[PDB]
Amino acid sequence: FNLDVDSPAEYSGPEGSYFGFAVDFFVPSASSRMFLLVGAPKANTTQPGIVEGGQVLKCDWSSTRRCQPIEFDATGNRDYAKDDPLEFKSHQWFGASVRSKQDKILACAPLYHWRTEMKQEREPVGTCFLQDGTKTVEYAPCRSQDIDADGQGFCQGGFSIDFTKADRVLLGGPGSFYWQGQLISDQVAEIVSKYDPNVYSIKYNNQLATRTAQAIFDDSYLGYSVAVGDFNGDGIDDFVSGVPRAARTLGMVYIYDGKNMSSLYNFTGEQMAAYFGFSVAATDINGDDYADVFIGAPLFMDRGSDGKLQEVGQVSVSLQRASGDFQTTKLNGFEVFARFGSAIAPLGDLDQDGFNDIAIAAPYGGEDKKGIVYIFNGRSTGLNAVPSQILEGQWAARSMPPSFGYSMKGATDIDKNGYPDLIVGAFGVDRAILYRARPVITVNAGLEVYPSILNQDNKTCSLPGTALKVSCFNVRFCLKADGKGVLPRKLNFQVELLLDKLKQGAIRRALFLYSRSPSHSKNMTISRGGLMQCEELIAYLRDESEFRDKLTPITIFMEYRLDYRTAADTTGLQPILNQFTPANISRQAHILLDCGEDNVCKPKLEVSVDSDQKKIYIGDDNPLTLIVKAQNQGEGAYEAELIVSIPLQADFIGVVRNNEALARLSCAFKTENQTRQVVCDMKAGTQLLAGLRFSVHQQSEMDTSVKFDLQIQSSNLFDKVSPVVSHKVDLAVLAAVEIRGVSPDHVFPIPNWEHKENPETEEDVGPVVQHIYELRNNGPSSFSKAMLHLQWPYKYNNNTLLYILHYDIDGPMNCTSDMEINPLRIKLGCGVAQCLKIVCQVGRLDRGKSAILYVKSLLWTETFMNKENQNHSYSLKSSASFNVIEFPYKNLPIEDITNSTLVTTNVTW
Amino acid sequence: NICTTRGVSSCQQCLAVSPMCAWCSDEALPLGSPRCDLKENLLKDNCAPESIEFPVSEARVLEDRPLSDKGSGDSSQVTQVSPQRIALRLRPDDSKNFSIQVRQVEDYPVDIYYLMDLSYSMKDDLWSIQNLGTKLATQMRKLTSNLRIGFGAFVDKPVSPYMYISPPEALENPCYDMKTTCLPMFGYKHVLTLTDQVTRFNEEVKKQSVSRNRDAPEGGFDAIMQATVCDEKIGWRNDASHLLVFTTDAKTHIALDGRLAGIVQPNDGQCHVGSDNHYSASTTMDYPSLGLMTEKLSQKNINLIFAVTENVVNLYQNYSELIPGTTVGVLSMDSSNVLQLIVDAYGKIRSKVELEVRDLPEELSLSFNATCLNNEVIPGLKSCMGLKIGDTVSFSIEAKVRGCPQEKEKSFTIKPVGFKDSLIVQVTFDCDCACQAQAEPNSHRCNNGNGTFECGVCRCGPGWLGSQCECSEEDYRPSQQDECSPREGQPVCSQRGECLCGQCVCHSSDFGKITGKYCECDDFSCVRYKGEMCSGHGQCSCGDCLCDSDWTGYYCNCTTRTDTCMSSNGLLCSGRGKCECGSCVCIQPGSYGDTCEKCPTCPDACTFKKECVECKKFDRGALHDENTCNRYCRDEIESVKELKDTGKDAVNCTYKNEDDCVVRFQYYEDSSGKSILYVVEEPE
Ligand SMILES: CC(C)(C)c1cc(Br)cc([C@@H](CN(C(=O)CN)C(=O)c2cc(O)cc(Nc3ncc(O)cn3)c2)C(=O)O)c1
Repeated sequence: FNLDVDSPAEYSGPEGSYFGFAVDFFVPSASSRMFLLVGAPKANTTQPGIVEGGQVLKCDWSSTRRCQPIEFDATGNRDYAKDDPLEFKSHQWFGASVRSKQDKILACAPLYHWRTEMKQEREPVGTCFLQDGTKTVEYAPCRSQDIDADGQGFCQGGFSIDFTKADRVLLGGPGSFYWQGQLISDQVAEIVSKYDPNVYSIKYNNQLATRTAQAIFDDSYLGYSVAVGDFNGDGIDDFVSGVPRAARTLGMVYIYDGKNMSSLYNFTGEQMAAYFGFSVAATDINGDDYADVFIGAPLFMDRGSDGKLQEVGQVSVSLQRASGDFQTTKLNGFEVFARFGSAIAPLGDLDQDGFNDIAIAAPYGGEDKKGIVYIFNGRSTGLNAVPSQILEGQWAARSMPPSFGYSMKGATDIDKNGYPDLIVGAFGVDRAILYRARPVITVNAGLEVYPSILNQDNKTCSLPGTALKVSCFNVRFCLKADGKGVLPRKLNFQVELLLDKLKQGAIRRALFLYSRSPSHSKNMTISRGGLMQCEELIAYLRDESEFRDKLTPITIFMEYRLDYRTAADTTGLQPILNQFTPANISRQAHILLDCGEDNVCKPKLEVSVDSDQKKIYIGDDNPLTLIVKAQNQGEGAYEAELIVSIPLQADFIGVVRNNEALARLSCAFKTENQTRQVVCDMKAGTQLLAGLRFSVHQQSEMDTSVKFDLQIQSSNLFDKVSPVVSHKVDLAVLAAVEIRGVSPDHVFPIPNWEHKENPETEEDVGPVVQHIYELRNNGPSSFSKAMLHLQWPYKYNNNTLLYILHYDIDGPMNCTSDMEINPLRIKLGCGVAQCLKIVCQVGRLDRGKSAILYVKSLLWTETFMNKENQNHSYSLKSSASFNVIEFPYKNLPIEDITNSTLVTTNVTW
Repeated sequence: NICTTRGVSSCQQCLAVSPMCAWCSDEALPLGSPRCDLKENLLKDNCAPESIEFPVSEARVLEDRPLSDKGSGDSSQVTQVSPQRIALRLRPDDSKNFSIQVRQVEDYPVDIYYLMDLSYSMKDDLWSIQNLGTKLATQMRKLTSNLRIGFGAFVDKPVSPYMYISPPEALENPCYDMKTTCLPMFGYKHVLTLTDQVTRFNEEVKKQSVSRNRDAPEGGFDAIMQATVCDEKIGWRNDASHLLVFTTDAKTHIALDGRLAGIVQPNDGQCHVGSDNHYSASTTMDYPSLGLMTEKLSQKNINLIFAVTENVVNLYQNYSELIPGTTVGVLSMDSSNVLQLIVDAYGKIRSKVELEVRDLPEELSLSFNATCLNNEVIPGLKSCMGLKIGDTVSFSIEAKVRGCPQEKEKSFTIKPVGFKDSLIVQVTFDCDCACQAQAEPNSHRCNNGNGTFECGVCRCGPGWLGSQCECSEEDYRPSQQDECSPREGQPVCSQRGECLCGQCVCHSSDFGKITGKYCECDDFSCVRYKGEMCSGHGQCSCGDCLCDSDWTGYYCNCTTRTDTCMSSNGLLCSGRGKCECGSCVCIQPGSYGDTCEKCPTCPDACTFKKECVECKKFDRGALHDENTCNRYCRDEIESVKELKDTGKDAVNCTYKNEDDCVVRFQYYEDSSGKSILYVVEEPE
């Protein structure tokens, strides 16, 4: 919110040269000057016979801003033999990717070709140039003896690059191994030392590079964008790479180990064709010393109102926890087709609050289609989902869109003011913009009145210039200011005190003693530090004859401002006030309400609380409600306030409405000083009955009940605090578990069936009969373990009623039978017939979870043929039941739940 | 009652406070009675009926025509939506309803544009379509009578990681290395404009030739975009269905995929097909994103069909889930089954309708209640499916406003996706009364002027107050006789304002306006969902967070749309539950899931099939008389005399009917999604 939009720095390059496609800061250690490195991949050069060679330009600062190219390579195509060129530097897109660490610059030409030594061929390996102080070398790890598309021939190395803390370079080539992609990581010292201009395929000893995988991994574009950060706590930066076409184009992000190129983590997107992984950043957003991951999906389509898919883009923010897992949140875009998330730039701490901040671009959004940039601030919980600043493009389009925001680079104080600044690329109009960061000032204000309650007869002081007497008090205005970075030692503040805020043409009641107006404005100087160093003034009341409105409080109001011009510093960078510090502050006073006890009023405040929810469950959609009674049996209380305080985990939904018989209120919800409360809002002997909604769940797991506390605090001097009261609601474990199942219902001989000595197939025996059961937990609580039994007739009168075939289970349960399953290797209850018992044991199931059991059996048709011959019938039936044995809540009470169900099947000839 | 504790101050506030309030402004001034409460009250209390102001919502059809019955060549008489333009009048707090009819006209004109990938693997494919035109004509003759056929081809961008250049003579013939011949790489080329002479298609196919690609994903999205947007070049008819066939063999390129080729300019959606019919910006314009493709397909009313080989179906199917109106099919490796696929796809995208809103103001909100075939109403959703050609469906829509914005007249349209016809709604608001035309500022009718005579009580200026403005800030008389107290003991204006000469006036505020004769109401303390704020899709007055028509709820926190809640079979929540406000909740246990279709304990399907079989076989049962039994029979029914037990997953069932006979039936579904069933002609 502190980026200076009123005076950005402007840099322009040759027309049509894509000046601004790649941006970075150059901070050499050999001088006190810092440059902007701007890539112009289409800039025409003076190299012999080279058309559209590309350039990198050092744009200076604090001078006549002028960009001069760096002469990395002044030669043209080399010759392999007579009339046989080795290289093709035309349209090589040099400068498409630029990075710089310390005094080292790495620029890359992703589209560089070369003539293979094996045969006359033209392949885009891509190359890079590394400038180290005075030396300049060529780095082409993809120019090795792997020649065809199955090797590193089409590597396009240098598409994305990044330095690390340990001076090791990561380079991504999305074309290696049939466009599987590749990460090649090399030490800078080795690259510098192992350079021979006459050697075309150099061998580096300490090269870490991912190797070819199966043909399924093809067309993955591993290395589209790369980032470096630590994710296994070894102290060595690990490698973060985007693979935007992985997992059926769902896009993925690989994190490889930084010392042996082993796979550490994988992130997967949710929507196809979104280029999840188009841009990746690794920085700590919540100051836990654990690097967090930001992944962009600029083409994310999300569902809005009217169920329409809107292309807005998304950013996945993953926070790194010491357990080795990531907590992931999503941040959707704002405008349609703006491609929010195309560029993700860490900034460090933009406002030096303690938590690092980030910037995310929408290169095709804002007014017209000329791109904007959103600045997000980091908090303890992570990223704040509300941008604190919007940077807007200011350049009319041309043959191609300006693409403001297609590139950024932050975390560098180009101004040396103490606040990191930002660069935005506008290669569509061949421009680069430098946004500087202004210092943020935090200001505290203090306003109080000594008596705060005026007995109107206290005419102690005389109004100056006359002998009349008025009732008067004092008002104290105090200011404190401080900030980080380079700020002037003195700031000037304009302060206005309005002695009666709410009334407006109503006649005021309080007046300035040295004046006759309810407004007083003064200019005062504040030191950055020091003390409050504040003053006080005197105000009074007009006599009773002027007005009759005595009930209305007199509201003292304060506004403060500072002259930005005075503190604008030499460069014209004027400061800014903290975003969340309040600029206006108010106090309230009252005239005496004829209490006359001891020149003040003495209230008596009591509260009571109840509810129908005598006992509550462990966890569900809590409908918890409270009925609260508040009584003031004493004298009237000024600014009486009711407070509800709750233990660690709970939430507040709101005040019950549409209830006429129940008094309504405007209760609100606050959380401050690591304490969370509900605060709600009189005359003597006042009775009020209100209702509130709450959501409470158990997360501490040592007590079998939950508590609530109530408090009353008012502005009264003596009866400041009412006695505290507590309320209790018991916790219960209601794990409502049930069983239900079903049999085909009825079964009818088999056509073309003949008798056999022994059956070998399922059709030889007869038709199939299936029984399906399910044990399901529909209660608001979970259960640990349970058992179920299945009672099934098996044989009767030496006749096989049915023949079990096989089991099937779904869920974490293990079953067992009391008799052999499938005694013959095939490829009328239990009260009067031979029985069979199946006992199964099931583990933990939560609310809505269930375990499902499937049984398939064969019907012995010979028994039913004998039945038809003997002229009788079978009343087939079966039963099942369950009983719970354990609940996961050991400290909580345990109850026994047992039930049963019955199934049947009919057979006819 | 309401309209009395609030409003009263002026006619405009009386209109704006609530829809059912009224106002009467007779010059008689019958004081002691309210002028704002209700219409029938103003009828009595000896207030002039001709001075009673009470606008009410009114919607009347402006342009409407009967639905067409057979559109086999009518130039413009073809109609598919019966109301085409209506005028909507809304008092700026209320809502009203109107109906729409949508019909699938028989024998509608069809324009098919066949787009083909032309890689080398497509070569045999190209050989199998050499006679496609005549077969397409003879097959679509029975469906339409205005068939138009166009042809276009694509391989991939002739740019960087696709073909670049080659040091040998492969530039003019890439296939010489394989001792064959082929064309050089081409991005997209328009080949045959939509023509009604079918034989030209065949004549135009024999001269085609494939090109060598580096395998890899193709460039079909550019070809699709250019086919949609190039209106004149391709030759789309406005009053005709538009099927865009897209036949491919391998994977596809996406937007931002051309950055490897050096292309960073986004697709703009315009037409870049020159006189040579070759896509000129192929080497300069990136691939189009699915959002842009969906937008252009909706704008141009093109229905997209993905004819792909099996290898990649599970990809394109998933892609079809991000572009509504797309139909994916199976295509043989020799592409010998493409015609059947196209016939099935055309027959399947004509079977469902779907309404969309265009140019809807942010102020407005709509609620839809659909009525599908068999005269069944399924409120909450706007899309009907399962239709057949010649069928007609209806929808009811009510439109509600939070208030009225600065503009007085606006317009929008309700259009079925894929159709030409639409309904144009012109909405207007009666924000102000009729009496403002006789306003007299500072007239002597108002004491010392100082205000305005607004068809009744004077509106006092600054410093003046009270009825007739007889009191001011120079007098501030405390004698009040208007019961300036909401409750005994309670402050005169609830501490939110002050009583001056009989009436409360509310003092300053920080983050919201204050309304009411007792300063008892505001617009900032409304009840809020999750304690944040009143969600915004509705009114926030007097602590009540009212909601829109499409955002209804106690806290405005769960949409009433029923788009998620239908099951894939074509009915709501699998017929076991109801959509409450966005999630199917089912009333029977042993059921769970998004639509409660996951019920394991539910019985076999033939149990629910038995009543449908009885209905389709014999005339008995109350459900047969009520014809609600037709709802169950979603699958096609055929009468047979032989058991068609041959099938991988064919399901049989038996029924012991009331008679001694036994009913036998079978069913199964196929890959095309059409589920069929057979009933034995005579019961056993
Ligand atoms: C002249 C030209 C340009 C026509 C040419 C020259 C030479 Br010289 C060699 C070729 C081969 C190269 N190739 C070959 O594979 C060799 N036949 C690939 O290029 C290639 C590319 C992918 O981007 C993925 C895959 N593999 C893949 N594809 C799909 C999938 O789902 C998984 N994997 C394979 C060919 O495509 O025919 C072409």
